[PDB]
Amino acid sequence: PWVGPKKGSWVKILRPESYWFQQRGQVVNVNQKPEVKYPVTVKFDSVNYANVNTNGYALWEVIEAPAPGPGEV
Amino acid sequence: SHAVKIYDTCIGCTLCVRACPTDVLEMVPASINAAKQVASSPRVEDCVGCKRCETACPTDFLSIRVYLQDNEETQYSLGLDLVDWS
Amino acid sequence: AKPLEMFGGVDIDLEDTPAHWTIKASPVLEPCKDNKKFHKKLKDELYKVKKNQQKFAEGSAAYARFNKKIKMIELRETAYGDRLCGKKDGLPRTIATGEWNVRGSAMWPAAIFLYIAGWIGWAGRSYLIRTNDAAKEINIDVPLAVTCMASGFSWPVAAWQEIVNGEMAVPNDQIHNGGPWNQS
Amino acid sequence: VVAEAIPRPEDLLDSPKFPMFEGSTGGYMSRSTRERHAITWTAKGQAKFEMPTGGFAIMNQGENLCYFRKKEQCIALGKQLRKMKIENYKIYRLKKDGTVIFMHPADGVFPEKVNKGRVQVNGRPFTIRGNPQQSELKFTKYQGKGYEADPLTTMFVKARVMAFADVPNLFALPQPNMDELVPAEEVDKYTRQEYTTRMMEALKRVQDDRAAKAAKSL
Amino acid sequence: IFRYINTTLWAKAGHFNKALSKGAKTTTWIWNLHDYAHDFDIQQRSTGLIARKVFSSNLAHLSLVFFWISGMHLHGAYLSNYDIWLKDPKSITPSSHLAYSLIGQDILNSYT
Amino acid sequence: KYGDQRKFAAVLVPLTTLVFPAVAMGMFVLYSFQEDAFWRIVPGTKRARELDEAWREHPLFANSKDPLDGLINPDDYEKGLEEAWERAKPAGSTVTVKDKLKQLSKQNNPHWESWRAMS
Amino acid sequence: RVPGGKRTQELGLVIPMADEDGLTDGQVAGLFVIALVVFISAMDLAKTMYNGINPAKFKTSKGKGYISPLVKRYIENGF
Ligand code: CLA
Ligand code: CLA
Ligand code: CLA
Ligand SMILES: CC1=C(/C=C/C(C)=C/C=C/C(C)=C/C=C/C=C(C)/C=C/C=C(C)/C=C/C2=C(C)CCCC2(C)C)C(C)(C)CCC1
Ligand SMILES: CC1=C(/C=C/C(C)=C/C=C/C(C)=C\C=C\C=C(C)\C=C\C=C(C)\C=C\C2=C(C)CCCC2(C)C)C(C)(C)CCC1
Ligand code: SF4
Ligand code: SF4
Repeated sequence: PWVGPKKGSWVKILRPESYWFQQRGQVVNVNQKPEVKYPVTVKFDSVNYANVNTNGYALWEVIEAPAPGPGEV
Repeated sequence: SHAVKIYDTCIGCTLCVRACPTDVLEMVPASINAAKQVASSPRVEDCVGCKRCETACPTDFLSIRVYLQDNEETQYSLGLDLVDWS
Repeated sequence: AKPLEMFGGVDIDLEDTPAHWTIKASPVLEPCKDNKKFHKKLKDELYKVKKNQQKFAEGSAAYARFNKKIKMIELRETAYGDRLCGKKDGLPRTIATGEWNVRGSAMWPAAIFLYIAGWIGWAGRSYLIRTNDAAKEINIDVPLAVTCMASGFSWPVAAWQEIVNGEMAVPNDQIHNGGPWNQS
Repeated sequence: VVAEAIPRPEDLLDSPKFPMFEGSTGGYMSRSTRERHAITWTAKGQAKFEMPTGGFAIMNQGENLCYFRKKEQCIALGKQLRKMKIENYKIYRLKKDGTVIFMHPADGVFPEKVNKGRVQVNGRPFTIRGNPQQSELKFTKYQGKGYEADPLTTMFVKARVMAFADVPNLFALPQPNMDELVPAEEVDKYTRQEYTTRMMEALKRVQDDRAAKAAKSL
Repeated sequence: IFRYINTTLWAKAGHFNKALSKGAKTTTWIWNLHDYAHDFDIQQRSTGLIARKVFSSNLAHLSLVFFWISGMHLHGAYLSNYDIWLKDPKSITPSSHLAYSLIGQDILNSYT
Repeated sequence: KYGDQRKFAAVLVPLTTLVFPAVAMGMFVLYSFQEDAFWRIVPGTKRARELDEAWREHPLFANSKDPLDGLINPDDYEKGLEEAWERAKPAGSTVTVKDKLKQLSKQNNPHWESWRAMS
Repeated sequence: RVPGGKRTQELGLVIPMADEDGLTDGQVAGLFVIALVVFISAMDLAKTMYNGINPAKFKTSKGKGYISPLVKRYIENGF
């Protein structure tokens, strides 16, 4: 039984200290081990100050938002 | 001495350990990430405070955070060479 | 009781009529064509430029260019005659009361600039919306760029139609609000 | 792991373990400092390297030994050696008395390599934003050090933050009766377990009085 | 030999440095591109390219200095009062530099 | 005469702008080498420890530093928490409230206020 | 006096000086006595502020403390 958002599905970030808070990014993969605290891996078009466009988030920090659309983060 | 804390968001990069110039950080086994390892700071008394570990950390916000404490400086945290405090 | 001396020099209208709401009724100002300071300043300009002109040869090109400058100065003197200038400086003033019907009013330049500035901003926003990529910002898609630049003329209508139809703004819950201020 | 017998640098003049190095003014300042750090390693060929204190050096085909004032210089030289595929280098801190403390490969395994028996020191079990607010821990153990709070304290203050926003349902603390309480401390009735029963009954009386008073014009 | 002198890299800004190959993700990329422009040492390819770049850039700058000298010479021949200065240098200030009569800039030219 | 106050100045000005400042600077550099020097801002002074212990000896301020101070009946709070966790305990989970709180209180920060070891 | 500034010279502004003394030496000494009193009291206050409150006084100091009857009312009137 798959857990978390599907691969390639857009999710809105709910981590307040994240550089992409309330932004959206494609789900690269979700780790299926229940022991992993932050299994969801999300990649973004906008890099942060460390020039990193991907990060691993918790299961409770992604809400499966729709596609961004024209001129929308 | 400063205060170097490691948070759960660590993904076992080992980059923070490699970037530390005074061997403050080390890798310990854990079970909260796919790498089965998290960083630790057992020797922050040798932490000068260069924050290279924070530069090297790739998590969204640093899984390793160095808190500067200037009213706390020791001879090791200041990198004293000409002068000994022991 | 002589408001000039009561208030240390400044004078007050003392009359409550709508006909004095125009800038032209102000006692500080005066039409430039009948102001002594205006005459003296532009006469001094003419005198200085003419004195510079005599220093050169009669048949030189510099003499002709100074004649052209003198004609420009006299044209400026006659053109600013209807413009309002203060009764003590002689320098013509710019009207910023929204009069729309006085010499030197700021309404016409404001309207022109606001139109063209909205045009520039709308063209840039349209190009950014239609090129949702960083590669298109360093290597400009020139045909699309000039298409948006030409299309920007209808900004005062298209922008409002986007404002009311929910296509300009975005809810705060879709963009990064800012740094966290709490959690514990 | 067995610590070596690194002698004090002022007593090991002219040792065969010293690499051929040019020698500069950047070395440790004697006559003012007594704490020295020593790094030893075994090389395979006399490959030239750079001393952390200015000037270049040539290793020995066998054992090597260098003395430095700071651990940072020893670690810099250790990284430089490790770039040359030279492992098995150990860094010691020499106390003024001559005590040898084994520092860098503390458990014999380099810190970037996971080794069993290690425990996450200074670990915090939440995201960095999960730290409690500094304002909440005023005049407690963590007065200006909210990042040092144990996770139980963080959860407790988080629950307090959650609670102290539903203002209408809060319980105002009763005003103490200073004039008629407050006898000499020797004047007490003991019965500690009865004192909590007295707390229960007194607070029940206070709440009943408050409800009765509120149900007059509300 | 010269068949490799191609314009294909003109559009590809930042080609010379391998740290700029990731693309202009941020505005720092622009400043880095301008900063590494003449840093031939850190740019891509072997040491021979460093020598070629250094020598050819020296020649290009020398051409630039020659162009500046040529501009000064043409200003002196066609935009100057060097004739009357030759005839009477103690009464004529040197001037090979005019200003157009725009926005009243005519006030900058003075009697020489 | 309008002067005759300079008799006071010729003593006071040299005194308060030379003798007092020099004595103050010497006394300050002497005070800098006391074990009590700047005991309110400099960590690890003896007087700071004595003041903290004196505060802790007061009956009102005994359990003042505890962030969890306030629970009138901590046994009731713990019992209610245990009851609420029992109804929400996931399947055959083996964690109790008591040891969970005990291990959530015990963290590992050896280098926190280690300056309380010299004075 | 050698004046500076345009206005002093062009208006003739002058600075009169009393030919008398102002205050006699006795008055200055009378002021200095109270200044010394302020000085002693200020040194004492600086000492007290430097040392701060001593909570452990109830173990050694005599008496039993005192809360004024208005201070109790202010305690129980609220905050
Ligand atoms: C002729 C000389 C001159 C020059 C060189 C400038 C230069 C400038 N003006 Mg400007 N201005 C001038 C005359 C001039 N002004 C006159 C005569 C007026 C009338 C009083 C104004 C009124 C004016 C305003 C009201 C604003 C400027 C702004 C600006 C700056 C941004 C340029 C721009 O539009 O970017 C291109 C435009 C964009 C990238 C975004 C679009 C923004 C513009 C203002 C369109 C807004 C239209 C909107 C629907 C109506 C707004 C109503 C109200 C908020 C004013 C720029 C430095 C802006 C500024 O400084 O912002 C910090 C600004 O907001 N100007
Ligand atoms: C023969 C002279 C010469 C040569 C060949 C070089 C060559 C070099 N220098 Mg160098 N330098 C020189 C003189 C020279 N320099 C002088 C005189 C100074 C003292 C100021 C410096 C200070 C200097 C520093 C601090 C650095 C270099 C660096 C470099 C290297 C890369 C330069 C680069 O990419 O910049 C690209 C070119 C520019 C960014 C030019 C921008 C324009 C300048 C900065 C502003 C000039 C303003 C202008 C004069 C006024 C404008 C007019 C106004 C009215 C508008 C390159 C090897 C850099 C390096 O990494 O070396 C390896 C480096 O960090 N140089
Ligand atoms: C704000 C307080 C203050 C200040 C800044 C001054 C300033 C001055 N007084 Mg003075 N004075 C004051 C109060 C003050 N007076 C009072 C209240 C008296 C009456 C006792 C006098 C009696 C007095 C005499 C008799 C003479 C001066 C003189 C002087 C001058 C030389 C400084 C000196 O040696 O004074 C010495 C003055 C004293 C020792 C009296 C006590 C000084 C005050 C009360 C202490 C205030 C300190 C203040 C709280 C700052 C403390 C912190 C500091 C370390 C930064 C100088 C302009 C001399 C001079 O040349 O005048 C023309 C002089 O002959 N004063
Ligand atoms: C001609 C004319 C006109 C027109 C005009 C116009 C149209 C103009 C435009 C103009 C423009 C269009 C301009 C623009 C400008 C821009 C600018 C000028 C920019 C600037 C920038 C800056 C300033 C920067 C800033 C910053 C940042 C980046 C961020 C951070 C902060 C800071 C601030 C640093 C009119 C008719 C009216 C009148 C007559 C004359
Ligand atoms: C009349 C007059 C006056 C007054 C004025 C006023 C009072 C004004 C106001 C104004 C205002 C009160 C405004 C407001 C606004 C708000 C808002 C909210 C806005 C917004 C905007 C926007 C949103 C824009 C957008 C855009 C466009 C449209 C184009 C470009 C691009 C963009 C996107 C930017 C004066 C006194 C001066 C003088 C006389 C005349
Ligand atoms: S660099 Fe950051 S994420 Fe990587 S191991 Fe170190 S602390 Fe963890
Ligand atoms: S701040 Fe520097 S010395 Fe301290 S742990 Fe980080 S990298 Fe190591």
